[PDB]
Amino acid sequence: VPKYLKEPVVVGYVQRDSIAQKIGIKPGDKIIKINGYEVRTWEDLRDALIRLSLDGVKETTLFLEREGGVAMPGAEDDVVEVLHLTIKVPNVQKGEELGIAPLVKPVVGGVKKGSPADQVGIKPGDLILEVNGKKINTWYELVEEVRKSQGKAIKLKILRNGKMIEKELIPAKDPKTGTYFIGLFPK
Amino acid sequence: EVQLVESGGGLVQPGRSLKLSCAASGFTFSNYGMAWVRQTPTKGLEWIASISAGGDKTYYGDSVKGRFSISRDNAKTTHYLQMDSLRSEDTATYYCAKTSRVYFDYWGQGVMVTVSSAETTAPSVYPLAPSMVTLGCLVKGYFPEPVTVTWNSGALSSGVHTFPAVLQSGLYTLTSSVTVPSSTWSSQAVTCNVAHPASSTKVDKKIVPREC
Amino acid sequence: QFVLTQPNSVSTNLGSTVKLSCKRSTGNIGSNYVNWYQQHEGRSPTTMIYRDDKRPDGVPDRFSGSIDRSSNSALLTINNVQTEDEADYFCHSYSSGIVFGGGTKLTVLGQPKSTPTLTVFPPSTEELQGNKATLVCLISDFYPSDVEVAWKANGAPISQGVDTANPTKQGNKYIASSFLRLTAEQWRSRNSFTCQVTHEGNTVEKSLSPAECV
Repeated sequence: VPKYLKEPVVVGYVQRDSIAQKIGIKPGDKIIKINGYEVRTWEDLRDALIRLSLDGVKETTLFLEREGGVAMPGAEDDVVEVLHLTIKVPNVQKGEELGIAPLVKPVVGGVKKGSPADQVGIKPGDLILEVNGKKINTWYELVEEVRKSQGKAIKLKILRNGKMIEKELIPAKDPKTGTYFIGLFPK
Repeated sequence: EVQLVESGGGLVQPGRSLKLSCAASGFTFSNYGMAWVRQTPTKGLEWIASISAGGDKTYYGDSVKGRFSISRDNAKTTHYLQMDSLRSEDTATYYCAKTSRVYFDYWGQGVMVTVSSAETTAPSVYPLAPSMVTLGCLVKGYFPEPVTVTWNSGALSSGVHTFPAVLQSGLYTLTSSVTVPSSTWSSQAVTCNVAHPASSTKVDKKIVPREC
Repeated sequence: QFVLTQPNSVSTNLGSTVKLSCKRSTGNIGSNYVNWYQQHEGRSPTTMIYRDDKRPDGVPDRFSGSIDRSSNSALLTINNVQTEDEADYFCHSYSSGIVFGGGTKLTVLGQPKSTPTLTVFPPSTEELQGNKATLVCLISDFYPSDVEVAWKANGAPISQGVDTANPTKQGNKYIASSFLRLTAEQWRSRNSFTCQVTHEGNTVEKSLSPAECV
């Protein structure tokens, strides 16, 4: 069982053109309710979204908290900013998803044999800092920029046990699936 | 919706005091901090004061040297700004604002405050008369800004233009116009409603066809 | 503690993409949130962007804020710039105190040209009983703002007692007014009074006459 399933739902990443992106859910948001179902863990949101879709619910309420950073002078005593939203329940039978991802850092958990990843020499346990000069925090950010790199060389910066190495790669199409891939496994 | 409406502005002689008010509605007042931000055409938006949600902590800008005192009454959902020792450089439009942790989420309508020794002058309002007819009202010789003009107590809202005033010899003069079909001018009456809050003056003038 | 520096004015064309900058003098841009406010002419500021990039409900998705800790400058971006986007824009931040930017007056060009319409008004009889006369010339529905207003008495140019207001923007186009102050006898002493507006080569004019009723 994955570890994030018990942690609170703090949005680490939102996919574009998804239900969550179009509705305005941003990274750092914390989902606390949907219809109903109280949401304290990622497991709750997953099970609630499955039952809602199977029950035929197409629209429902989604309560969300948006906080962080240093308080503004005079506004330190303000109550938490809660957001009442009307979400479009993703059709779980058709494979739809809400479009939000947890906060897991891009630490590699495995490298495929012969795949263009040992090509340059990236090892498991490596922490992917940034990609192409783009500061990232989650693994889904790096997968975003493999398929829109359109075969061009991508530059990545990796921290290994203390030292920060720089490694580039260029792999693209594949005959089996038909998409771009690099050859890295999340932990 | 969140509503913040200011009150208690106008004209003051240099050195005397004014207390601005800001009535809030449409949200839990005591759950959020309030603030006051003034605006001059020369400086722009300048923060003045801020008070915490409970009313225990207060924060003041640089231009206030212990003169202004911001308070709030969570029972009436209203916060206030006492302004003592006013100078001519304090003449500005004063907005109250609601906070949401890290920013001002909603602003008021702003109230004009004029610090001058020149007394207030109520405007003289004159009717303006010459298919679609264009009527008007001349708001002549008032001080200070602003004035508001409505037509038929607000019932005539489309085709209403309130032109900015001209300044001449320390007095303002503007014109407000409304374009109405003559079918409405002949059947029912047309009236402009001028208000000059600084002098607590309200004036109505019916637009009747010309004479000789 | 620190100030925020904005370009005082930025001119862009309709349909393009404007980037309004907000440079923080000292300190890190990311240690405090940056918020953007839009203030139309004579209206109250509303929130366009809060918490660096969060857009409130109602604000069109053409607006988007960003943080650049490299240059310590915040950027408000407006794609497919519309006519209603022409306003003032103030960036905002805080620390020990609360700081506002200087404001950027976003002027947007390319909107279609329009010729001024004119409405003149004779002096009211109630003002004439005070032995004073004020001729009103209303100028509406015209773009751009640059205009020239002049008066004439029986066709002869008169340049004494003329007060003209600066052109202001109301909705989609511009607005202006002009006044000619005369005495009740000066008003009756002439056969014709003409308000003349010259806007981009064109010359529009309407006239007033005191000899209406016999």
